[PDB]
Amino acid sequence: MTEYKLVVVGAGGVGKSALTIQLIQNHFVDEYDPTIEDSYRKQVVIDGETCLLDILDTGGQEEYSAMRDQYMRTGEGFLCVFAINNTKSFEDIHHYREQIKRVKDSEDVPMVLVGNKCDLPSRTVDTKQAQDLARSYGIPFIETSAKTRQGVDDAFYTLVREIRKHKEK
Ligand SMILES: Nc1nc2c(ncn2[C@@H]2O[C@H](COP(=O)(O)OP(=O)(O)O)[C@@H](O)[C@H]2O)c(=O)[nH]1
Ligand SMILES: [Mg+2]
Repeated sequence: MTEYKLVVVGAGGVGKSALTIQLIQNHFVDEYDPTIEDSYRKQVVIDGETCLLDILDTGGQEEYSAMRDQYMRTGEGFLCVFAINNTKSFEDIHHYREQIKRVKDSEDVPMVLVGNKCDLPSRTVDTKQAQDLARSYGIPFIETSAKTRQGVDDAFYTLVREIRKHKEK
């Protein structure tokens, strides 16, 4: 039915692949830890409507990607992931948002700010820090753990709903 093109961006090590694999796993394969960018597919019903999600798991700003610009052109919505115990990854979110704005020539791009690894007791980026950053961008903030699966489905579903809302403006 309705297809959505989703792109996961963020610094290396924050859990982009772990979040994506947790979403798309059919668990035929026990463990899967990709190291190269790839695209994954998931069919899911969101608010009664069957959605086909294509999810691009990008690499950090350091791993070269020839098709990076084209991925951002094709992408309809972006998960901007940082880790709640890595302040640099949180500061890097500005860089990733600027790249997307540079390619798409818009400040009005569907995005969700994702604070991953919320299963950890120790944390260096506070909830209000991230909620304030999300406010400054006009985008939702969601805390996730690819370990406990907390918030993982909701992060992606929230992004789909952001894309729908944008398409109806
Ligand atoms: N505690 C915790 N560790 C995580 C979580 N998500 C990912 N990791 C770990 O962080 C490391 C990097 O994860 P990875 O998925 O490769 O991150 P990527 O580079 O952003 O794709 C791996 O060792 C994972 O085990 C999480 O939600 N909680
Ligand atoms: Mg990865």
